[PDB]
Amino acid sequence: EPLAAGAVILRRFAFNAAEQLIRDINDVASQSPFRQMVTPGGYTMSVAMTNCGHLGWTTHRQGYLYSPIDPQTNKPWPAMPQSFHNLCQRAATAAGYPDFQPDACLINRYAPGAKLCLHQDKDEPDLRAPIVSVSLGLPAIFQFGGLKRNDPLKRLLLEHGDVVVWGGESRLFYHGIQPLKAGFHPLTIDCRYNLTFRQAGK
DNA sequence: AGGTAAAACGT
DNA sequence: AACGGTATTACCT
Ligand SMILES: O=C(O)CCC(=O)C(=O)O
Ligand SMILES: [Mn+2]
Repeated sequence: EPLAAGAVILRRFAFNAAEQLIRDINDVASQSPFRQMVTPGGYTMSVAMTNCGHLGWTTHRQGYLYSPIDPQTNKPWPAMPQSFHNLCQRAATAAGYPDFQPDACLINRYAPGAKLCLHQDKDEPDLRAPIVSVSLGLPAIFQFGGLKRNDPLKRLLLEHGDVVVWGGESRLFYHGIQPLKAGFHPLTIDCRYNLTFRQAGK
């Protein structure tokens, strides 16, 4: 059974690339550090975030926004690493989205207890483009639902190297991550990373 | 008129 | 602890 219409999980797809990906996460973060963003309502997110590529996802007083500038450094987000771009292209192709051209990569870091409550990815103007989501390090339970928040959820464990792609009919589906269980991973030690690639501009 | 925050407490 | 209320509103543009 496939994940959903237009959605697939490619288990361990990024396993072989993982060590290089993690080195490049560290390189990106050395320029635009991980930070826990504050919601418009004033709550600090448990996930720590940074971005690379032309556009980075951020919170603002006024809402959510894709911006070419890191508001913490006041400099452009770091360029998207070639390792990221290549892995993304290969995964998108395997998932049936060969033409995907991301201009944005959000890097999520989960410490024990960190979560991402059910939400839609909808700040992108071109919804024809899929989301490509790469898991690294400790395992997490990914929720994948429907167009409505109360639509029944699938819960899938995402392990190191797993890639999830959604788009088309499932592009706007609600999804999230349940509070991260503590553990050990030889490459990330005590955390999970996720890379989410999007076409956020035009 | 439409977009939209909640990507965030009680049972 | 899985499910669902809340935005059933108050602001922007
Ligand atoms: O960490 C994940 O697997 C999901 C991340 C996510 O939903 C997002 O970046 O919008
Ligand atoms: Mn998301």
